[PDB]
Amino acid sequence: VRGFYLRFGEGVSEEANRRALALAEALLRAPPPGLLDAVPAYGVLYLEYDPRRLSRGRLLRLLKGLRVVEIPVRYDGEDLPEVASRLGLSLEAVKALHQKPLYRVYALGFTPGFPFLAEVEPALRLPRKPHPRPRVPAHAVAVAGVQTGIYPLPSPGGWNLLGTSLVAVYDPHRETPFLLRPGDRVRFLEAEGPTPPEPRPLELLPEEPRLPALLVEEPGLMDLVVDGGRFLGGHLGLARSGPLDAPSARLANRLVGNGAGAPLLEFAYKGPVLTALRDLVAAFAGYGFVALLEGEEIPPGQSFLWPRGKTLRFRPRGPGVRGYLAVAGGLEVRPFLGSASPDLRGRIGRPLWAGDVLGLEALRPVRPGRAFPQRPLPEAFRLRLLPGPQEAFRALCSGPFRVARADRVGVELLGPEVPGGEGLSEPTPLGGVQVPPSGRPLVLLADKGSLGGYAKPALVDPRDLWLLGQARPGVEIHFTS
Repeated sequence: VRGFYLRFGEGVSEEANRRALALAEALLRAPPPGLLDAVPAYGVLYLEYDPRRLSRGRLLRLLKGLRVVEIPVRYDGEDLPEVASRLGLSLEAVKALHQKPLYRVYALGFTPGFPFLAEVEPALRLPRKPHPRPRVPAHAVAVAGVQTGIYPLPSPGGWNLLGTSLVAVYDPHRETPFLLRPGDRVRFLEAEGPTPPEPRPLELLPEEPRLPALLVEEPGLMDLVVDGGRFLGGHLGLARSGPLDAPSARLANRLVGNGAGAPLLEFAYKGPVLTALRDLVAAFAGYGFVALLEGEEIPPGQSFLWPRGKTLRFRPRGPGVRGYLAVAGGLEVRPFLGSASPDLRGRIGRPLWAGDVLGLEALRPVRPGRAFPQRPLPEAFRLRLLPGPQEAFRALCSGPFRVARADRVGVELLGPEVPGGEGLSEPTPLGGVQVPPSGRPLVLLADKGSLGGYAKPALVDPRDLWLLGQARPGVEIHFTS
């Protein structure tokens, strides 16, 4: 799975952005099979695709011949006085200036539904903060230089906070989840009223499934049901998601006769405790755990009969941190925008709870006892690097790094100093190695944010991204060309 950019003009340019947005819509309105994402942001359009199904030449030749929204706002931002005095204006002036232009969405989805709007009037243009707040509250309306934005949900931020949107831009429970879409025009107007609530997570599995399969006795650390992933959502800020270690997910399903993206269960560090509500055939793959069905150990990479009333358990036996459980027929799921995978940033899906009842989608007649020798998890990960959209290579390949933090969003590395940078947000590539100006390098994974400001000198080869799905704090990593 390759991915590439088409750039039409540097900086925040209306013409260049119209050009990028135009092509994005042309593809999204009629997506050729093989297109994974088309994400516009200012003068840049990012295209992610499968070369098996869709060639780059095909995709390029397609491109060769390829709404005003009111935002009511209470202007009581914590920075409003500061911004006024810093710019030599009154409160009234900043409020008038901010309401004047008909803005437009140059980029969308720093978090799901988060619009980057421009242009702010010259007199109101003011640089970002030196240090960002770790938590900017939901619905905050802030400005930074030529831009203005709306925080659909809580996140960190150093933009100058001017007020609060009296309408929630993002809400997945709503009939139309995203109030704003790329290219839309926005007018702000001063209003009075309550701050709207944050949406709470949208559940992707039915509470009472039609074919109860297993009861969650005890939950693991974070058990997430996942399918192939969510596609053609990056332009809204929706993550690809899916299994963090795809090869293992596939094996688990493959063994129980399921398709490629049959909803299965991913768990990390601590697995769940599950009791079959009926006779099942399931399979366990992944690393870090050993399965135990009523005492008897079940090694990973083989399917097995799971009788009614018996309890399955997972016991750590490392290294590796992430394991998958697949059941014959797949799990029943209510999909959101085409996928059962979660986006915990966008509050789509949730970790399994105690008392949850998962169900079969279909009654697939399969015989248990299929087995396949899983590729072993190597002691040290020798990850391959590809050229990123941004000298830097040498820094990464020079020596051994060590995994500090590591989750579904990305793997944080500490080791040799690597030169970074920052600019306008652009769509985050597949397996990109993100290097800030001053900060640890961060390899971005399935739950990464759609847009990113920090430089991406390299990409991890997509055939090596599974290793980072089994990354544990302390694991050593070596980069090579």
